[PDB]
Amino acid sequence: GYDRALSIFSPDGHIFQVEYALEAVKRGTCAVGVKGKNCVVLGCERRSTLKLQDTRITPSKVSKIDSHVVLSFSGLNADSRILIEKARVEAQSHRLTLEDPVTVEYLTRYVAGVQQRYTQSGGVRPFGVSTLIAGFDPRDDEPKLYQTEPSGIYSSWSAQTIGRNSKTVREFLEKNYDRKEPPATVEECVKLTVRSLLEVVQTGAKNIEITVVKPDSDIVALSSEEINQYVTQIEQEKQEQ
Amino acid sequence: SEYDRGVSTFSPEGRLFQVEYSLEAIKLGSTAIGIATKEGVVLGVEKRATSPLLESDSIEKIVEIDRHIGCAMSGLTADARSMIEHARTAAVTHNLYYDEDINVESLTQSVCDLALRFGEGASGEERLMSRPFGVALLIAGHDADDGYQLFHAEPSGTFYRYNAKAIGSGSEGAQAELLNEWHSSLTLKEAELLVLKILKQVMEEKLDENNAQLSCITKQDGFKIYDNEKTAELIKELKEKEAAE
Amino acid sequence: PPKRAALIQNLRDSYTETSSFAVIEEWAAGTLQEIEGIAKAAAEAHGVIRNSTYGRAQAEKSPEQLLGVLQRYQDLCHNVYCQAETIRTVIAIRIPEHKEEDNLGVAVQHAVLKIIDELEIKTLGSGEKSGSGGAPTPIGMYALREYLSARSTVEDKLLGVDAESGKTKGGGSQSPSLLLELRQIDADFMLKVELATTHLSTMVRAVINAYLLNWKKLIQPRTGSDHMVS
Amino acid sequence: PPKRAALIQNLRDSYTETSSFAVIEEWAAGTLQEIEGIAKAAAEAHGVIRNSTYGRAQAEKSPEQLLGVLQRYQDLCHNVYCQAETIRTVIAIRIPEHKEEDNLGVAVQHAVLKIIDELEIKTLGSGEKSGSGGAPTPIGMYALREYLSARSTVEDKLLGVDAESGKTKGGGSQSPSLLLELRQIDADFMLKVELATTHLSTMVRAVINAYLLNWKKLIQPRTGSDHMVS
Amino acid sequence: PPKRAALIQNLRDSYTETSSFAVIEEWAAGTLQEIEGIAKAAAEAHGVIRNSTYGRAQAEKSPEQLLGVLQRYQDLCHNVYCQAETIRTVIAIRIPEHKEEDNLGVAVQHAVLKIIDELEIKTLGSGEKSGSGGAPTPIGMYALREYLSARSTVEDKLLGVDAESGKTKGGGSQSPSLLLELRQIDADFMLKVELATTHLSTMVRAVINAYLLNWKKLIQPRTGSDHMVS
Amino acid sequence: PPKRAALIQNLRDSYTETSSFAVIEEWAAGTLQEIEGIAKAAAEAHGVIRNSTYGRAQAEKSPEQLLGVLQRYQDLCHNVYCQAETIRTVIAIRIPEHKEEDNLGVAVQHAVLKIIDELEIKTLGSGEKSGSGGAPTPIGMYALREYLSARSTVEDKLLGVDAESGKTKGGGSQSPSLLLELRQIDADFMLKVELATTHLSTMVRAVINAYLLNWKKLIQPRTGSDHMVS
Amino acid sequence: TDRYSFSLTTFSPSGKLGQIDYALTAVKQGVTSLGIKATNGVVIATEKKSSSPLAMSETLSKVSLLTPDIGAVYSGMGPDYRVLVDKSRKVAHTSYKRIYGEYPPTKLLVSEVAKIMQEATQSGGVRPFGVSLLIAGHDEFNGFSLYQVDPSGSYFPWKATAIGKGSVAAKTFLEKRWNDELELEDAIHIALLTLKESVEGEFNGDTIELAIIGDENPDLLGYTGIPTDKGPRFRKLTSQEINDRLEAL
Amino acid sequence: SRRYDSRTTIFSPEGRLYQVEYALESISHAGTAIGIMASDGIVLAAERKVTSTLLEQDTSTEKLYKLNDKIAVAVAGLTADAEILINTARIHAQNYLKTYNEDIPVEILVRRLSDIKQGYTQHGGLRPFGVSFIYAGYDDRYGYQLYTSNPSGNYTGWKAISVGANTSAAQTLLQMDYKDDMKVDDAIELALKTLSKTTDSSALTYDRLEFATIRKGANDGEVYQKIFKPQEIKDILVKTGIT
Repeated sequence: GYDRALSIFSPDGHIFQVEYALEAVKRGTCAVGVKGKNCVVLGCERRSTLKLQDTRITPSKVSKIDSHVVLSFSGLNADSRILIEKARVEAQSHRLTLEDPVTVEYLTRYVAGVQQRYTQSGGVRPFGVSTLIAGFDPRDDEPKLYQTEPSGIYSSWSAQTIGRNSKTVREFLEKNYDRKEPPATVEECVKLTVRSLLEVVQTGAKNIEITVVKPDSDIVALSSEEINQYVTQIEQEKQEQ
Repeated sequence: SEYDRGVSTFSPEGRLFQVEYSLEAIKLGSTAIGIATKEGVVLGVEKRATSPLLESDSIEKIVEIDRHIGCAMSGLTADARSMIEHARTAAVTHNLYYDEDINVESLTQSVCDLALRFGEGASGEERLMSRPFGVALLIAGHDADDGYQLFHAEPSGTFYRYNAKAIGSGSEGAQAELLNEWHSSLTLKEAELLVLKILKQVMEEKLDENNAQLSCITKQDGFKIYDNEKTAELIKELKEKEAAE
Repeated sequence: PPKRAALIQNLRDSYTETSSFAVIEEWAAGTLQEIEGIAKAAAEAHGVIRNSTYGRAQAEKSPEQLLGVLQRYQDLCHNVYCQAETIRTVIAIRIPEHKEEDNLGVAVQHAVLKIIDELEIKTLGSGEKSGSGGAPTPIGMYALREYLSARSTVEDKLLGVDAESGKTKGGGSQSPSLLLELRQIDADFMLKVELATTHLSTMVRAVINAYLLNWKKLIQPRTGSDHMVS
Repeated sequence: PPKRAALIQNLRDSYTETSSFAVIEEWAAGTLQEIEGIAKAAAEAHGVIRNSTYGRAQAEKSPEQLLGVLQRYQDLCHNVYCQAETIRTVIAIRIPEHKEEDNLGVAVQHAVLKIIDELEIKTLGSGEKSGSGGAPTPIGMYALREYLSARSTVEDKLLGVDAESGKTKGGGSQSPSLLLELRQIDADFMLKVELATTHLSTMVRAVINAYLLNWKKLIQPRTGSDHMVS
Repeated sequence: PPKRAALIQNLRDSYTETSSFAVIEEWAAGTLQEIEGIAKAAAEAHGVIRNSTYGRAQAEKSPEQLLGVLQRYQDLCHNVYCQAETIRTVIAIRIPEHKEEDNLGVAVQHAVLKIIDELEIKTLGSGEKSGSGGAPTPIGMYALREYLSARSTVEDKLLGVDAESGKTKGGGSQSPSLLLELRQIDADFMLKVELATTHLSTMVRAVINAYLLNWKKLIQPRTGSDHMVS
Repeated sequence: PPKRAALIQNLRDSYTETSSFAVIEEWAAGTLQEIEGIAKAAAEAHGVIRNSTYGRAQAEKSPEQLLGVLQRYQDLCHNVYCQAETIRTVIAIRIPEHKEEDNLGVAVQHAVLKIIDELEIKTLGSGEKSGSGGAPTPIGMYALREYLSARSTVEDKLLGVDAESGKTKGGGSQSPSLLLELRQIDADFMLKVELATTHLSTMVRAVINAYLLNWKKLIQPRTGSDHMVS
Repeated sequence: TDRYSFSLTTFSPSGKLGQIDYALTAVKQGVTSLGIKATNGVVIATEKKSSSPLAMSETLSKVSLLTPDIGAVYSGMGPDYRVLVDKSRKVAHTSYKRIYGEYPPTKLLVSEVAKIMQEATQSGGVRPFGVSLLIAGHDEFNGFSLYQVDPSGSYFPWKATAIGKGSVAAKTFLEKRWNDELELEDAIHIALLTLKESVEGEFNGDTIELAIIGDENPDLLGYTGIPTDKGPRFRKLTSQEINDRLEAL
Repeated sequence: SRRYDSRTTIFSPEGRLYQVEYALESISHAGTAIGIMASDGIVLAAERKVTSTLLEQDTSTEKLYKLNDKIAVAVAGLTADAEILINTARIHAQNYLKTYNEDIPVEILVRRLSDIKQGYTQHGGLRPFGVSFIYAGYDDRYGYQLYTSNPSGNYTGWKAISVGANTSAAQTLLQMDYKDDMKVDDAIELALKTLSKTTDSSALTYDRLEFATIRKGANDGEVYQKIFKPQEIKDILVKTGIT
């Protein structure tokens, strides 16, 4: 077989080791990014299955990279922590050498840069992470949303999802998200993000994290009640028809 | 069966299969087409997106190297970003040292002297990177010495100059057609409808100005990447001539 | 190649996954209870022969009750072997282009195909001309044929040969053992149906599990996805 | 070597890809329906024998309807085996120079050739002298021959046979089981045609798929392309 | 797939680990003592025949004591073979999705399954048609059948009687060795039961150990645990 | 699992190392001298037949001296095969949890087990239905059976029919060679006991050495010792 | 054989590094050696075996001085021990004496040595040491000590124990005749009667190499004038001192 | 045959890292250790695995260690692999103190360590740490905290956790009786009231234990960290359910 190393091409021009890394992203929990036209909203799910543990300092899956940029992932947990750190430092080094704080693409590019660097030489293993980077460039108002894969490629999207059962959530989004006219309200843009996870969450808002980011370094996480205030209003019109 | 696992292993008949497979990686990319005319050079590509939520321009399949040189790639994207980057630095540096523009082929040259850096072991010097790049390039440019030139870069390390060429999944049928169309006295507008026509042909999906990107370069304005409205009507204006004959 | 695409399409539309899944449901309920039925049908039929005394009278007729079981069995094997060929036809036509890579699914296909053929071999039975593995398989689905052929040979040594003139006779064999053997041939072929069906239960239950788990890979051996190349 | 080039050329012009593709189309429509036809032809023929009572009368004549099926079957096997040899001839003559490299296509050729031979083995059937795998293959295409030979041996035991002064009889037979066996030999060889054809459907449907997918590599095992050397 | 999940569930609920463990307990006590019993039952029966003189009288009847052993044996094999199929059914339905990784447990399953089949082969015995390994297996569970068939052939040569003149004399074929052979056929088939049972003890004791050790892996071939990914 | 631990415990207490070591001691002294005894017992018995002239008289009785040897031999094989099954039972129940590591001892177990089975095959002998290796094994432990069957067939040819020992109405064949063959059948089966026992000596001596060396590993296949982890 | 026992970097499915255990086998083979902790001393001993009497065994030590308060012995691959020793006597200066103006306590040397033992492991391209040592010494704040060090890098403290071929039982003997009180002379005794059964050769003064940690020897310095510099506690008994204690059993 | 478990640098077709999983498997071979959170303290309880009649154990330790003057950890797994970490874990802890002139926060220290363990999982020529850790400590940021980390490099915060042998059992029992506020002397209770049930030995003997706790209050405006002595144990052990 030819799937044994990163430095070998299969007869048909593939490199399976990198491909298999992706098969791990599917293992992790689901993440979903949805942008409006004055905001961007990220959503996740909580692996609430085996708990008798703490609560205070529980990861939110979503992390801030700079005052104006947040990042979310899916896949090998431990692997993810390093990318988040490396991107945080770079974000500060950019300000140190150019005054100006980073752009959402420059960050995405730097990250994917790393992910690709770990598929070059052998005696190295590709990060088993896939990530969604959202935010707003400095003194700019156009919402941005990018995604990166373990292979090293990055891309922008109007809305996108990764992780287990991302095929489903994606179908949904596709027939709902209007390219010509994005959610014009942070409230509805949330509503749309919530209702999408509400097809893989397995009931309860106790399994859903939502973070909202607007222009001017204005970011803010969501609470358990607020989140349920939507599970509520969407469980209405659900049987309402 | 046994000699295709080492990038530094000759098969009994003097062949380097890993390099060959490398190329086979490109066929998987979507088609890219280049046609040269005494008026300028044209570059067109099939975008091919998995979803309607992707942002098109997100897929940079055609890019600028410098004001007088552009190009379209096919194959592994991560591997492309690295060449595009080297190429751009190559151009700019030369500018700095000479206060002039790098000859298209001399640029193409440096791009190949880069792929030429594969191989791990240690028999003397040192060139860190295990295998061949999985991608090819269509470099369209122009310089005062040899005018509008069009090149094909292969991970093998060599390159040829073309009058018109196509790479990617469709380079099979596309290259045939181009063999029976191209002629030295083609106008720029003529080549545009030709690149546009051959894609539609050996492409697949209904050819819309979303899954097809088109660009060109000229002495006058350098590298410009045709906006959507232009390409859009260039498609209508195209698909029309098909009615009569 | 627009026509070549057609042929392959019609093929897979004739035998969809629904066709083979139906076969599994049948085996889940109907077909399994039937085997368990034929199991005790020949179980009590074997108990009867054990509590009987054989005389010349039983060599002058073939026990209709036994012919009822070996027949009811041959019938079941017939059905299974056909329902199997259905599942096999569903897979065989979905074996992808022969490659030297991406055969993770193909392996699953070949694996299940093998277990199915092992099932078809049991039902089809041994026969009388053999496969290097011998005849460790209980009794074929040609039990009826082999049975009558076995008993027939003994009914001739027993009921006899009598040529005439009225002054001398021939025989209606003496060996006391030859008479008991006619009794055993009825007892054994009834035991062979118990076992053959006990094992056939196991086999069927196995194939059901094996199918219900790998079915996704059986239909979709390869999942195209070129996200790297572009 | 301009003449040696000629011979090889004429060879491949006599058996082009069109020749073998035609064979696949035939199997797609005509040949498959025919097998499905012979399937039920012997299916109802087996139902008839199940609802009949055999007497000395049926041992004095060979059931022509059965001979009609076993014959119609032998005919189909004949054709297939020849249409297969056509496809094989198309490939065998396109096996490239023996090398130790670039055998990705060659592998495909050998692979398909193997599945085809597995098909030819089924149709050709078992026989009566045997390959290490035994005779797990239903019934050969010499069913007619084996059938008459099986029934014939039993028709000599039921009927008897004579010569003259003393008594016409001569050979010939109680055993109630020997009479039922004449009934089974007619029933079995009808079942053997059901199965043999059911499996033969599957096999044919498989080879069709296998061919339609790898055909490009079958004709062009190696694709010369020296872009590096110059 | 909520229904497909159901089928697989009901399957494993019908044959739990408790079902197979019960089988092992039975073999631990009951079934083993029984084999050791049948061991000496035919041991002393072999000693008797060794101290006897055979005459024409013993060719006119089948020794009921021996038929008592070969029968009591055939009964035990029957049971074991069924109790084994139980253990096999418990595993076969718990063989996971076919993968190319994480088969450490699967290996254990296949391993034990093999030792079990090796057991079933011994009990099922040799037969009269066979497997490439021959018949190195003592005597099948069809001893009764083979025995009567062996003795029967000799009771015809030895036996064929009539009366003449005042004092009495007799008229079967002569060979003094043919008479001793009737004596050996009774002695051998009694020895074959000693051995067959001695080895059958060993085999059973082995399977018990083999099961009691790997049972955890037999039920839980794979232990899901994604602690890294999240 | 406190009960599951019990079962496995009682098993290994029933068959300890002492049980198998006793078997080796017996083979060291008693059993070996006995084989060397049976060796010359048939050696001189073969010399006698070489210096004798056979007539019709020797076809009317079976040489009791020879039956004394083939019997004394069958007795020895019986014992050995049982004493072996003892040693095997001692190991089989001590085969550890199936792992993919630490099988250095397990290998030794399987190795010795194989040599033992090779021994059991010799003693059990060839038989009359055969294992792919044929019958290169001298003579089974069923010599008595095969012998009487061989001589018996010839005592019928030489020995006439209607009638009774003498000059008679009842003759036989004149073939001078058929008479010498009756002489050879007595000579050969005596030679087959010489060889069978010569080789059987070697085999036994081997197993003794093989056991006395690896016995530690046979009982303790794995030696737990976690000094690193803590 | 596994397919996991030929790589220091490899975990078997259960979780056992391999090459280590086989290394630990070369040790469970070496010549028998023991160590007993007293209340006012500690004794470490190991046997000697001659290739031939044509060789001078009195030019190859087996009980070594690391610090004038610590000595050590071994069982396993001869050659390793010889250098593992000189690397220990150095990592004893460069890592402590040269930073604190004094020699190191028992515990820390044993750990500075297990540290060098550790390296051999974590890293493909080298093999671990085929030796296991018993290190015995004493330092002011800890009283006397006894420690074992294996290729695995781990190390533990005993009261008494043995390593080598004849250890299963020797380690059984000791277990029986040990109690918190034994004065050093007792230990020196209990040792010989255990170094007794563990031999097939002889029992003279040469084929036995034993040393012990005890009281200070104000003679074994070489100078006198400085009050605190009192003397070395490590004493390797001479061929004579021995066989005398052998007569009185 | 052919398997994807030959090293750490290799993903199986399904994105599994076997080599790492096997290391995670080496833990179930270690002595049980427990950690229980409390409204006023944290308890660390372990059960020495290794054993023999002549094995010094009243002086030296094997499972409980002080990293910081306010942080403690329970070990489980490869002895040597444990020290290598423990030491660096101590150096890092002191650099924070030396730079910020403040004591290092618990999560930061646990994260730094998990981040090293992570790394030995991604680079060739390296073998992951066959260790697991139960961190118990206190900082002014989040009061008392209980954390756990495995060889894969992930960490997490429990209210009561167990690692080692029979984790299923130990874990289960706790999940049952743990009262969310439970005072300290009830946790030290529950410590044995769990370790007991999941042992083997005819009897749970003191010389086979290791306890330590972290308490603080208004009194010493700071934290007192105690590592029980063989004595206190043999005693508090009787006060419960041992003769």
